[PDB]
Amino acid sequence: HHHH
Amino acid sequence: MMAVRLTFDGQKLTWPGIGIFKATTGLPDLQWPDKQCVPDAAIPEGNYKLFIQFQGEAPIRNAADCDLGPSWGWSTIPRGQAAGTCEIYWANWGYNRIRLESADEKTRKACGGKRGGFYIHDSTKGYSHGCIEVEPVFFRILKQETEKENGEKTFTVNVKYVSGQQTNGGTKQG
Repeated sequence: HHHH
Repeated sequence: MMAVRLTFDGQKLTWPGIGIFKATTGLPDLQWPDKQCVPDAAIPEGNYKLFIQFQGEAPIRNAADCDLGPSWGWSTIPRGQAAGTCEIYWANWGYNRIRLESADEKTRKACGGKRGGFYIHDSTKGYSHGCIEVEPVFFRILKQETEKENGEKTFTVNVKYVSGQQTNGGTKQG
């Protein structure tokens, strides 16, 4: 799960 | 040593018996309880465990793309070495982060289980990429309260939105  | 059950209502993160901290969840247009199944929106309601054990610097997964690896603890963001685009991206992390994990099946199955990777972090942007941005003083209270205790240290947070209000607690830098 990425955040950018 | 007593367990701590933090609460988060979209604008305030409460440490019962200690204090209330400004907090925010979601990207600017997604700070709403009816968007909690959209990626990077307000975090889904339910019960989460915090990993507060301090583990030092967060791992760097890809330095070129500014990618941080996951870690199950309280870690720091390597702002001092950021250059170019990473000065932008890592300012959205801040300086400290604490991993969260869904702590029951109802929370974990939310939104078809498509969302994840949640943290509490101390950027000062007024938004958060699918995590909880908190007032930085929270981490200093956390340090002071835990470093003098010898026994077990168990922290959770319950997320529950009780109105349609925007999930923005005023964390943007004044």
